[PDB]
Order: sequence, then structure tokens, then C-alpha cells
Amino acid sequence: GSFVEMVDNLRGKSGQGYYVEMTVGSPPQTLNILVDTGSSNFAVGAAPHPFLHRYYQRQLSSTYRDLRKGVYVPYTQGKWEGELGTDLVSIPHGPNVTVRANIAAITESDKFFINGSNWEGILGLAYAEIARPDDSLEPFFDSLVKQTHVPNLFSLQLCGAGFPLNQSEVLASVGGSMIIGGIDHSLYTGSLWYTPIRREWYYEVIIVRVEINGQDLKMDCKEYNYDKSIVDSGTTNLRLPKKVFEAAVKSIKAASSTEKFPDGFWLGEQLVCWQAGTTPWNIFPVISLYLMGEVTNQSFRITILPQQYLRPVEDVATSQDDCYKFAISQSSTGTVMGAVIMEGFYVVFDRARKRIGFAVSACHVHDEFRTAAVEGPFVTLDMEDCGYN
Ligand SMILES: NC1=N[C@]23CC[C@H](NC(=O)c4cccc(Cl)c4)C[C@@H]2[C@@H](COC3)S1
Repeated sequence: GSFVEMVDNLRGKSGQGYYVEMTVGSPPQTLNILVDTGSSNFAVGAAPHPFLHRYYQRQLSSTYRDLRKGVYVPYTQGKWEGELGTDLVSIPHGPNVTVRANIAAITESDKFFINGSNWEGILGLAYAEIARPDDSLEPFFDSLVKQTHVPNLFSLQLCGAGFPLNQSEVLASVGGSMIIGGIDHSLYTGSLWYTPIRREWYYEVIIVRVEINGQDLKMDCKEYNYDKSIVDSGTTNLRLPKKVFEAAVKSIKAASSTEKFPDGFWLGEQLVCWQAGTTPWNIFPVISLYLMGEVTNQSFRITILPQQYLRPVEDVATSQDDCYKFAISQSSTGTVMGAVIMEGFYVVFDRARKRIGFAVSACHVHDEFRTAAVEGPFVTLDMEDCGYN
């Protein structure tokens, strides 16, 4: 029904990530922690860094436990390195519980703590199979569910503002809700539709059809999920496999062709600005992603507006102009439905029943002519064929 104490517990924005307040150690040390469904490690800055206003101090925690194991976590656009341990951990605006949980204490990093992003750690909410160094390292949400009576389910309402937020504003604004252990009915409208989690590693789903303004992209559906499709709040953009990305950009280009933009716009590098309030939303197409249903030969679709895929940024100069970057980009690791897609929907991570549910978000950005949508059913065949092996 309602989990009031948890509503409004998030802050941030798609460009810097959305975070939750957590406490670690005895006495409690307060940190802001990235909410990240595309990884499985609870990891927190543990030594001074130019971009950390605070950090985990283990010697000040009487409940700290040293696991005496190192962990090294490199990805393409950055990396972190640190020391494993356990401690006591709470979420002040979450359920009224304290659990013992694995903490990776981060001792060295690169391009990980971004300047004035406001978070000091990351909460990987995906399954043990992609935890580092191996799956024996129990992810925070598993610890929580084993140690308390909190149901095996969480739900995310990420709220994009629709315009830029300065650092004072980003700190003062409510950025959404993470409901731990439940579904809050005031965070969405219309029905929740559910798609099966294909495999408990990332939050993996299957896309069976893509449309731009109703026009079927008409690729073999295996391309849409090559080599996987995941829901991932720790990534900004909607990321698409090279072949899908090329065909989608061609289609979006065609549909918006009454204005032409620099190639740097479509590559997500440079911004485009219009005079205050004149953004031509209507020239940009909607994007529908059809997902596999729970019922045999039944799918459903989530529909997003350019208000989701054009990400609001502050102008290079100083103007009153409304400026945006193109928040769809190329991926070599399969489809990634990031913050900008998730901002359109209430997303229910139903671990217990091995499914993800989507509903129109009560805080999604729209205009008077269109809104985001979650609709079904559609009769679709050979949907298993869309998955990659
Ligand atoms: N899901 C993933 N998590 C990882 C840690 C978090 C990283 N994101 C950010 O710092 C970030 C920055 C700005 C906006 C947003 Cl939304 C996120 C991305 C990493 C990639 C490799 O795995 C680890 S993908």
C-alpha cells in the first residue's frame, strides 16, 4: 500500500547518478551511496581523495571486520581498487534494520569519484554472480534479505527534473524513491506490466521489438539483445548494440529532419540549445521497446519521449537557453536501459518472483500532447529466439 518513510529518499540526476543515504560502522558514519542495479559490490571511499568530502574510516569503527582480501575492479571508463571487510550498515530512510554486510573499502581509484557528484560509494544491487572478486562475496541486498524480514523485492522511482540543476539545487531537490521491500502505489499511474528476469546475474531482460514513431526498426530481434539486455541505474544513457544504434540513429534523424544537427550531437558529445521554452519536442520521435511478457506469446511495450532521451545540461556559455545532450549511445556489451529510460517509469525489481515490472512514472517529464506509456498485451511468437547464447 504505502511505505511513507522511504518516499523521497533519493537525490541526484541522470548525469551524476542517483544516491541514497547510508550509515556504516559503530558509531554510524554517514555516506551517500550510488544506487546501482548494474553491479553487485557495496563499495565505499575509504581514504582521502580530492573529490570526496568524507569517507569510511575503519579504525573508528569498533564493529569493523577485516576480511584480509584485496579486490581489483577495472572497467572501460574507470576503475577502483580496495580492501574487503564487513561492518554494520543501515539505511536511515529505509526499513528499521541494521545488518552485517560486506564492504569493499576503496583505497585507490581512477575516473570513479567525479568532481562534486555528491556520492562517496556505490550500492551494487545485482546478483552474486557478477560480484568481485567472485560470487562467494554476498551482495548487500542478499545480506539484508537473509538477516531480516524484508521481502525479496525493491522498486525505483528515479525523477529527472526536465532542466538543469546547479549543485545547491541538486542537494536540495528530491530525486526519487527507492522502496526497499515493497511497491508504493503513489509513484506510478496505470498498471504494472512484468517482464521475466532471464538470468540472475545482471538484471537481464529480453527485447522483442523496437519502434520509432510506430515504425518497426525491423531488425532480427537477436540484435536487440546482443549480447545481453539489462536494466541498469548506474549507467546514464540508453545504450544500444552498434547495429541497433546505427539503425535507430538513422530513424531518429529521418523523423526529426526538419532541423539538422552537428554529428557531434548524435555521438552524444556536444549539446544543442534552443531559446527558452521553444524546444521542438514534437519533431523528435517516440521510442517503444517491446519486452517479453509473463504469459506465453504475449509481450508489452514501454514508450519513451524525447523528454527522456534528450538529457538537460547547463549551457557552455551563460544563457537562458534550454540545452540538451543526446542520451542514446553505442554499446559493445549489449542493450543497457540506463537512468534516462528509467526516469520515465516506476521500475519494480521483483527478485522473489524473478521479474521486473514497469509502470508510467508519476514524476516523468512530458508535454501537453504526449506522455510515456506502458501498454499491452501484444501477440508475439518465438520470443525465446530473441535471447542470445
Ligand atoms: N552499472 C555500472 N556500475 C559501475 C559503477 C558505477 C559507474 N557509474 C558512475 O560512476 C555513474 C556516473 C554518472 C552517472 C551514473 Cl548513472 C553513474 C559505472 C560502472 C560501470 C561498470 O560497473 C561498475 S556500469
